[PDB]
Amino acid sequence: ALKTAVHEKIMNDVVLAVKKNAEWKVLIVDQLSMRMVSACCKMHEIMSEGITLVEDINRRREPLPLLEAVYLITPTEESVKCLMADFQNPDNPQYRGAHIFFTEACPEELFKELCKSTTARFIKTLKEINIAFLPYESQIFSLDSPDTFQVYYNPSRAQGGIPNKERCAEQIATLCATLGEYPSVRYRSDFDENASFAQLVQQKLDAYRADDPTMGEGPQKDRSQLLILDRGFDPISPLLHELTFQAMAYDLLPIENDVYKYVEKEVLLDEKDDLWVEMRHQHIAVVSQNVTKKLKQFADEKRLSQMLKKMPQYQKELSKYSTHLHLAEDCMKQYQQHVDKLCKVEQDLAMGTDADGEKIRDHMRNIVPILLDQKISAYDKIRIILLYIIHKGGISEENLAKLVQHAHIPAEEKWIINDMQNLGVPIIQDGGRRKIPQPYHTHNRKERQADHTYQMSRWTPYMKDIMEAAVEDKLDTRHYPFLNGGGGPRLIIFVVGGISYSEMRSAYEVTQTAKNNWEVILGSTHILTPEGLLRDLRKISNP
Amino acid sequence: ALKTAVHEKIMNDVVLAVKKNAEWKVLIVDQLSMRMVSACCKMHEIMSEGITLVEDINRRREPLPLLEAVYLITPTEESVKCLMADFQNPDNPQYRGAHIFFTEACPEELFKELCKSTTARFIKTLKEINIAFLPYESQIFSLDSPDTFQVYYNPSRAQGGIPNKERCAEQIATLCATLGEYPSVRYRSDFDENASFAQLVQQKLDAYRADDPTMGEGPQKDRSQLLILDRGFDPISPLLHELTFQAMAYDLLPIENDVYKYVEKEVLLDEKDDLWVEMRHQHIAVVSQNVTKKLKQFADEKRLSQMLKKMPQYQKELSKYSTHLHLAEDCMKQYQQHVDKLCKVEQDLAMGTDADGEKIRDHMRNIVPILLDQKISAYDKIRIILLYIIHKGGISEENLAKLVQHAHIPAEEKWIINDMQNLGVPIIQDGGRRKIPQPYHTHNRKERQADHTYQMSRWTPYMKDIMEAAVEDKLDTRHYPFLNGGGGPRLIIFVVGGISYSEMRSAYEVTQTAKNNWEVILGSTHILTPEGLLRDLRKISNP
Repeated sequence: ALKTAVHEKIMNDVVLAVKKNAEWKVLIVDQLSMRMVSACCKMHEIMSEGITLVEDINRRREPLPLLEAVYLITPTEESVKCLMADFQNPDNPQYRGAHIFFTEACPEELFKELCKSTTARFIKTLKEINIAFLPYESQIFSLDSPDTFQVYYNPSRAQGGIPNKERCAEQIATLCATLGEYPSVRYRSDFDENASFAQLVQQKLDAYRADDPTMGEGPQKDRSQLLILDRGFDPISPLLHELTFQAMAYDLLPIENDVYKYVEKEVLLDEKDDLWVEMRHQHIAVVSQNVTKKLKQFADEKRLSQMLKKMPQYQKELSKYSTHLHLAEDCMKQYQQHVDKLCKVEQDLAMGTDADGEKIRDHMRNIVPILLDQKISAYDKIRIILLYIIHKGGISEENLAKLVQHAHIPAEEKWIINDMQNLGVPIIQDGGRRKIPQPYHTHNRKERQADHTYQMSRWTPYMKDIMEAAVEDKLDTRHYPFLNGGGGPRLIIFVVGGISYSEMRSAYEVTQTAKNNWEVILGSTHILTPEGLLRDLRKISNP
Repeated sequence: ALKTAVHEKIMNDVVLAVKKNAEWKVLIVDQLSMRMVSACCKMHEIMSEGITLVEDINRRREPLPLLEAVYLITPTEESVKCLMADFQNPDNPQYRGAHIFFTEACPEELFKELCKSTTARFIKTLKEINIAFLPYESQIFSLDSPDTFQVYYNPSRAQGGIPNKERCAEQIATLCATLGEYPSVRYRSDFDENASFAQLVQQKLDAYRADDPTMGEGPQKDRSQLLILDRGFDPISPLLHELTFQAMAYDLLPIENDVYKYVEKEVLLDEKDDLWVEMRHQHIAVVSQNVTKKLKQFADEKRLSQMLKKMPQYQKELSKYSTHLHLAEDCMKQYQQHVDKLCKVEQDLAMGTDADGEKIRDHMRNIVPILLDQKISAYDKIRIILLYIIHKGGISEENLAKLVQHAHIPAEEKWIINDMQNLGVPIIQDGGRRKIPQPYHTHNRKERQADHTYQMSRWTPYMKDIMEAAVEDKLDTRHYPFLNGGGGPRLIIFVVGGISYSEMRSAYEVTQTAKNNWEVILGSTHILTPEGLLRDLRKISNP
C-alpha cells in the first residue's frame, strides 16, 4: 500500500530518528502535513515515542522552553514564517531547540531567508522527507493542485505554467520514490500537452534515481509503468450519477473536506474508519443491508474495573454503525427525491443502449422533459446536456442554444458546456476543424454483456478498460506509447485534471482481481466530483 | 397491573369518548399529565384514534382554528390559566372548541374563575378522570407530596396539618378506586400518627365505595389489604448505597426529574423505554454485560422506499443501547471513585455481621478512618454516622459530638443526625425516656443464609420481609393490626415519608415470585433518595 510507504518514513525517518534519551518533544505540523500524518499513523504510535504533544504550526499554542520541537511542515511561506516566529527572538524562544523536517526540498529563496533568521541558531536538524503528495487512500493519492486544471485547459494560462507543471512532475516523482519505483512512462498521445508533461515527469524521476539507485529494485519492480492521462480521455465517467456508497455520498451530500456532518455531530470519512473502508465501494442497494449484517456480526463478538475500559470503545463501535446508516439514509433519500429520474436519462445516454439494448429517441427527447423539470437543478441539467452532446459527438451552435433555453441555465453557467471542448471533447458540431475521436464511447470499447445486475448502474469507466489492459500487458501503443522504450508490478496511472470516485473504485477492483500480482495506483491533481468538475470548467471562462 | 387501569381510563374515557365522526383533534397535556399518558399508552394507539397532534398546554404551539381540542390537564393555576389564554379572546381563538378532561376534581376557586372566562363558551365537555396520584411505575405510585414528611415529622407543624394529611388520604383513596379495590386497612402501631392517619384513609375510601359499589368486586378483591407504614419502620434501607442499576444511578448521578443528561444529549428514564424497564433492577456487576447481550439479540432481528422507514426507528434502538451503557458507565466510574469504600463500612453496619458473619470492632473504628477520608463527602459521612448510631441503638450526646467533629460536618448539617429521632429511631442514647424498638435490625428478622452472591450487597429491606408475610397471609397484628376487622389479591403498601428504589425493587421481586397470584403495589408521599432523605430531615430544624 502507498499508505504503508508514507507511514514508514514518518516513523523511521522522523519520530524515531529524533526519539532519543528518555526525554520529550512536541510535534509541530501544518494543514497539509497533519493531513498525511493523520492518514498513515495513529497518535498512539506517535505519542508513545516521546511525542508529548502535537499541534498546528499556525494556530498559536503555549510555549515549552525546555522541550525540543520537531517541525514536520511544508516549505511554504506561511509555515516557514510561523517557524521563524517561534524563535523570532532568542532570550524568549519557545522550545529549547528545533528539528526541522520539510515535506519536500525547500525553495532556495525561502531556505536562504531562513538561514538569515534568528531561528538558524536553534536548528539542530534539517532534512526533508520527500512527500509532495497526499495519500488520500490506500491506492489513491492527490497532488492537491486543482489549479493545474486551469494551467492545462485554460488557453490564456499556457505561458507561465511550466513552473506549475513541473511541480506536479516533482510531486509525482516523490510518489514513485516513496514507492521505491522507477517505472516506464507512457501517455495518451491523442492530447498533446501529455507528451510534453510526460517529459518533466521523467526528468524529475531520473533525478530521483540518481540520488538513490534503490529506486526500482530488482524483483518485479521494472515491469512497473506510469501512465499519464488527460481529463479528456473520458468526459463521461466524471459526469455520471454513481450509485456506490462513497461515489454517491459525495455527489448528493454536502461533504466539505471529507467531513460528513448530519442531524450537530460530525464525522470524518477516513481510512481509519474500518466500516467506511468496507462500505465505500458498495451499491446503495445493499449498503444499509450489509451495514446491519455487520452490526450483528459485531455483537456476537462481545460474549468490573477492567470492564469500565471495554466500554469507551464499545461506544465508538455503535457510533460508526449509526453514522453509516445515517449516511446511507441521507443517500437513499436524495435518490428518490430526484436522482433515480436523472439516472435513467444519463445511463441511456452513456450506454447508447438502455436496459434492453435498443437505441433511443435521441435528438431532443427524454432530455427536454427533464430539462423542464422544475425540481431538477441547473447543474443537473448541464450534466444531462453535456452527456447528451457527447453522445451526439457534437451539436450545432443553434440546437445547443436551444437546449440551454429550455433549461433556463443562467448565463454564468452557459459557457461551462462550451469549454468542455478545451479538454478535447467535441461539443460544437462543425467548428470547421479536424475531426475528434471518442475512445470512451461504448461502441469503441471491448464488449461487455448487457447483464448488469442494476439498471441504473450500466456504465463502466473507460479507465477500467485501460487498466485491465495494461495489467494483462496488452495496452495499445499508438495511443498510449512509452516515453521511448520499455515494457510490484505496479501500475501507476495519473490523470491531469482530476479523477472520480468511480475511477478510484475501479482501481481497487482491477487491483483485487485477475491481478497478475499487479497493483493499480490511481492518482491525480485533485479528487473530482460531478459538480466539482463543472465548477472546474467554469473557471476557464470566468476565473 | 395499575398500568392497565390507567391505560383504560385514558382511552375509554378520553380518547375514544371524544373520537367522533371522521374528524380530527389535538391532544393538549401538561407536565404531569403527559407523564402518565406516556406511561400507559403509546402515541400509536392515540394518534390513530383521531389525534393528529399532541402537545404541552404551556409550551406555546401553532393554532388550529378548525380543530376541536382535547385538554387532558391537571387543575393547577398554570394549566387552567394557559387554557384560559388559548381562548382569552374569541374572534381569534385557536381550536374551534374545547373538551376539558381534568386529572382530578377542580378547585371550586379555580373552577369558578374558569366559568367567568371568555373560555367558558368554547367548552363543549367538562369532566375529570379522578387520578389524584402519579402512576410512577407499573407497581409504584407517588402522591408527589414531599411536604407531608414535615407535616408528619416536624413537631411545630402538627396543628394545621389535618388539611394536608387528609388530602393524602383523598389521593390514596383514588388509587384504590382507580384499581377497583376496597382493601382492608392495616398500619404499623409502633408509631401513633399511623392509626390516626389510617382513619382518614378509611373514611376517604368509604366515601368512594358509596359513589360506586363496584369498588371491591367479588373475585379475589376482598383479600386485598392496604398497609400504612411510617418512614421510621426502617431508617436503614433508605440510607444504604444500593448497587442495582436504577437504585445506584439515582444516588450517584445528578438525575433531575427522572431525566439523565450526559456527555449535550439528554434522555428520560421512563416506562416507555423498554430497555430501562428490563435493566433498572439489575446489579451493576452484570448491567453492561446483559445490556450488550441484548444489543446482539436485537441485531439478529433485522435479518428501498419501504426501508427508508425501517430506519428512523432502527436509529432509536441504537441510541437506547448507547445511553444505557453510557449510563451504566457513569455508574461504574463513581463506584471506584469512592463508593466501594463506603459500601464496605455500611454493609457491615447494616448487616451487623460482615461478609463472614463475624461481628466487628464497633464503637469508633472503621468509621473514623472514613470520617477523615478527605475525598468522601459531608453527606456520605452523615449517612455512615446515622447507620452507625442506628447500629449502636443510640449514642451519647458526647460521642455523637465527637464523630461530628472528626467529620468536619458543617453546623448546618449537624442536626440532620439528631432529627432522625423524630421518626422513632433512637439516636441520643439516654434522653431519659421510654425504650424504643428496632424491628428492622437483622437479628430481629427471620434468618436468611449468609450466602449473598455479592459482598457489597448483603442487606435486605425489612419492607420485603413485611410483604412476603402479608402475601403468605402471616403478618403479625400486634404490630400491624387491621383498622378494625378483616383478613387481585392486591397488597397496597403506603409509606408516609418517602420510599427507596431498593424498596420499589422489592415490591417487584415479591410480586413476581411465590405470589399466590398476589401483586404488591408500593406507593408513597414521594420517591426518596439517600441524600434526598437527608435533605428531608434537614427541613425539620431548618425549613
